[PDB]
Amino acid sequence: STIEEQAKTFLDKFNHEAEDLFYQSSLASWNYNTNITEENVQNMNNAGDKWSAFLKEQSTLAQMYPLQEIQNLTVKLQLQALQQNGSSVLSEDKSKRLNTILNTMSTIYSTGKVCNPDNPQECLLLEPGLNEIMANSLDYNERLWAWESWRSEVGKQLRPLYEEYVVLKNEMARANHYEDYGDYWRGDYEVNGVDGYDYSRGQLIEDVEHTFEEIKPLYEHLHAYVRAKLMNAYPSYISPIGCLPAHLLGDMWGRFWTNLYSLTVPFGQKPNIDVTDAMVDQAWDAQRIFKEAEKFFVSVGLPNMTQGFWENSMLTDPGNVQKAVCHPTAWDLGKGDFRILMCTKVTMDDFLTAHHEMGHIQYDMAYAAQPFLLRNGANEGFHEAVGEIMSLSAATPKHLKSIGLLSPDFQEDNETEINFLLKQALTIVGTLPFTYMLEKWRWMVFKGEIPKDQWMKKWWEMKREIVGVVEPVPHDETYCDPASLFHVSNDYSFIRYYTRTLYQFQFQEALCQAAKHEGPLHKCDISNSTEAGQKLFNMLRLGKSEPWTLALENVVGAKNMNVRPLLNYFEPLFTWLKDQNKNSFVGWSTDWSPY
Amino acid sequence: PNITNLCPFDEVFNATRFASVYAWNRKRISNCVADYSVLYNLAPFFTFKCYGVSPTKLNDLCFTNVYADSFVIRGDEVRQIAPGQTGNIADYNYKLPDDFTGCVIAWNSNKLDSKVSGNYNYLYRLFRKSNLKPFERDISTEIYQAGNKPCNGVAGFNCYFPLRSYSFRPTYGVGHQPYRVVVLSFELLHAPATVCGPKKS
Ligand SMILES: *[C@@H]1O[C@H](CO)[C@@H](O)[C@H](O)[C@H]1NC(C)=O
Ligand SMILES: *[C@@H]1O[C@H](CO)[C@@H](O)[C@H](O)[C@H]1NC(C)=O
Ligand SMILES: *[C@@H]1O[C@H](CO)[C@@H](O)[C@H](O)[C@H]1NC(C)=O
Ligand SMILES: *[C@@H]1O[C@H](CO)[C@@H](O)[C@H](O)[C@H]1NC(C)=O
Ligand SMILES: *[C@@H]1O[C@H](CO)[C@@H](O)[C@H](O)[C@H]1NC(C)=O
Ligand SMILES: *[C@@H]1O[C@H](CO)[C@@H](O)[C@H](O)[C@H]1NC(C)=O
Ligand SMILES: *[C@@H]1O[C@H](CO)[C@@H](O)[C@H](O)[C@H]1NC(C)=O
Repeated sequence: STIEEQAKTFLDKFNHEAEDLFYQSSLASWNYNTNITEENVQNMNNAGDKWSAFLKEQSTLAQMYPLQEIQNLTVKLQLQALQQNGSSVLSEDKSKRLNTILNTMSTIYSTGKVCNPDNPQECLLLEPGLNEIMANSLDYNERLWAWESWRSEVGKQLRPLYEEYVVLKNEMARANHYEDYGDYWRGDYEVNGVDGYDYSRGQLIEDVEHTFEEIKPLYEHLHAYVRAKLMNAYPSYISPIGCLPAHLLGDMWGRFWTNLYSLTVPFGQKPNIDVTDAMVDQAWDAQRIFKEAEKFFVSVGLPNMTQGFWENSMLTDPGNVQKAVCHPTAWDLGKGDFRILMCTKVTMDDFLTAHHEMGHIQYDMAYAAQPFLLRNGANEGFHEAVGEIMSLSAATPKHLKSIGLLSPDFQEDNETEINFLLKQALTIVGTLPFTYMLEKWRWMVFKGEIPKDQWMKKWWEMKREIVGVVEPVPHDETYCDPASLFHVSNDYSFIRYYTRTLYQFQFQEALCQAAKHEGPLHKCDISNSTEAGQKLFNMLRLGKSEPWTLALENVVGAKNMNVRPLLNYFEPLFTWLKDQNKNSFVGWSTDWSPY
Repeated sequence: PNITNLCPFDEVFNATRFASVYAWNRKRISNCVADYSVLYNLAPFFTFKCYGVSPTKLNDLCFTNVYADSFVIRGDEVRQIAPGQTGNIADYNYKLPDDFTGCVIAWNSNKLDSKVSGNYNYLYRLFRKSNLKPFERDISTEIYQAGNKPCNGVAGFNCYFPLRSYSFRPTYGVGHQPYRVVVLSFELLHAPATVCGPKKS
């Protein structure tokens, strides 16, 4: 009779018809992704179309219930998730132009071919070739040529596209009762209506600043060490007092530093912990690798895999006749169906990725009791964070000695711990300032703090000021150097990696104090500990029904983002970097003295 | 003496098609010999939850009438065919009394009741104005009014069709696979009880 019961019945109808127009969509996307054939293409297109039209009409019928008279928090949360307009609030012409713009950004990025001048008989694409020339080459001018040519072409072919894109997205966000499109993206962390756990859209940036102020010293030491090792790589071109040249970061954009392990090794005489030879000598196939990951997850106390998981998942590349996407992906199809699409090779990296994707599957499995619109992570960082903690725990030497991959006569001295921690720092701490810089630049360009004709001068200064990386040559506003990244060009939020990175080490500390680990954090294993598994599953079972602050207080006993776990993880690497940075100069100058 | 005239449990258990849970089939069983030892000794019949009578002594106690209610539900709602539970099945489709004298039998039928396209021949009622009386069957298709304006038979705003469909597929989890459920209810009346088990020589 009241409005709330009307909302509950409407939400029940919506939840049923949707668990079904999704499992039909997810089954068709799965059949396309494991079998690339044109009938699978049209099946995925018709099901995606019927799913987008279903959510369009259900949001149209869902916006007839005002929210101010609903007191139950779960129904209010489901109706707030359902009533989001998306792109439907605009006129049809502007929405169609926006979808055309997004499609042509996707086609420009996917089919962007950049090659050598005067050799046009074939040319080289980004994903096959530019990644290889950025990750493998040691030539300064070759990387400079590839960097400047790709950035020049993509910037000249994307700058007016982004010029119209920012205006259309700003109009969409201001039509959606948001301040800007940056406010729309920060609205994912917004918590309203819960006393004590209230979180605003505006606080997150200063929270990020409060974390980054303590991030900045550790990264500085790593930067100095990398600079010293780059002094070994490049004698005269990089200045000791200045910032790093931009095309020397081992990737196309500088997002990851993991390609510098050969150049920046702490102790090259010590061997690595690569266990591929032990797997290939004993013929460890992928099925028993996933059985071993399941044994780890039942060792920690989480429920084991379903029978349909083992029946329906494709854990091996099928062959030449059937083409499939090689990207490792965990699929939650709904109706209790969980699969992993992964073309496994017999390596340690695929072993860690299998642990990561089974952590993803366990996270998807735990919130299956929630209603359909609450079946997600509490924020966008948690879902990847709970997989990265499994990738952390499976990589420890103790776990590899437990399961027979590592010999019992292996000596774990401090030097291999230092070089493992430096590899993890090049993977993890290196990407944090680039991510915070890119997201804060995008937030100011959506807010209008940055003027339209001052983008590149501001952006490079940010890269100078935050990341400590200087451009090779000055770039004017004919270029769009941000737009060369996959996520910004295809309308993806980027702060999820920063929040995932912090939540990863927060969760690692919470589980290692749950499991009573008496040493440093990087040598900790959560295996054979039931209380830590129960403490984790208390958070995994909530899903999106509770605020993420309450889930964080449930895990780590804190209600706010903390950087102390991250610096506590890298503490011996921090002391080592303080020891060997005595001769070098910590910090940078904003002058263009390197180049 | 020499026994014959077995009760027709093969037409109930080994039927090709079961009814929906909203229109659950009721078969009366009378004046025959009821061998319950077959049902206990079949391993595919996983769940043999018997209430109000022990399964070991089912073969000796004789009853007046046996009611076999047969339907198909999902895996997660098998536990709702029991006294004192609540949910969509207990409130709106099939309600058991608290003083229930009889056993329930449920088994997985994913190989029979699931199709790759999906099975839509099985329906359950999702919305009813009032909770059901025990052993009441409601086959009405009247439009459910959740709001204030009259529906007038048109499924528009705040007017929903009360019957949805279980889209059984052979690729669903154990909680969504089709489970065939047969509920045997044993009743005693002032009449001479003529449904009894066999006697040993
Ligand atoms: C993949 O698709 C092709 C073409 O439709 C088909 O012949 C083949 O059987 C499919 N593979 C599987 C495993 O279904
Ligand atoms: C909100 O409604 C659900 C029914 O789906 C109920 O279980 C829950 O207790 C309600 N919340 C409150 C605070 O009463
Ligand atoms: C969605 O857009 C419609 C059309 O402008 C508007 O009436 C409605 O209030 C919007 N809903 C939300 C939640 O912004
Ligand atoms: C999972 O574990 C349970 C007991 O803990 C067992 O009955 C079941 O068969 C296991 N499932 C698989 C696929 O091994
Ligand atoms: C490792 O430990 C030894 C002995 O405790 C010490 O001499 C050496 O300096 C340490 N090295 C590092 C990198 O911690
Ligand atoms: C965890 O338990 C299993 C089985 O009891 C055992 O084989 C394994 O070694 C244990 N893990 C550790 C780290 O001791
Ligand atoms: C049904 O078929 C099975 C097949 O093994 C048989 O054993 C059984 O006697 C038949 N009848 C009943 C009532 O189960």
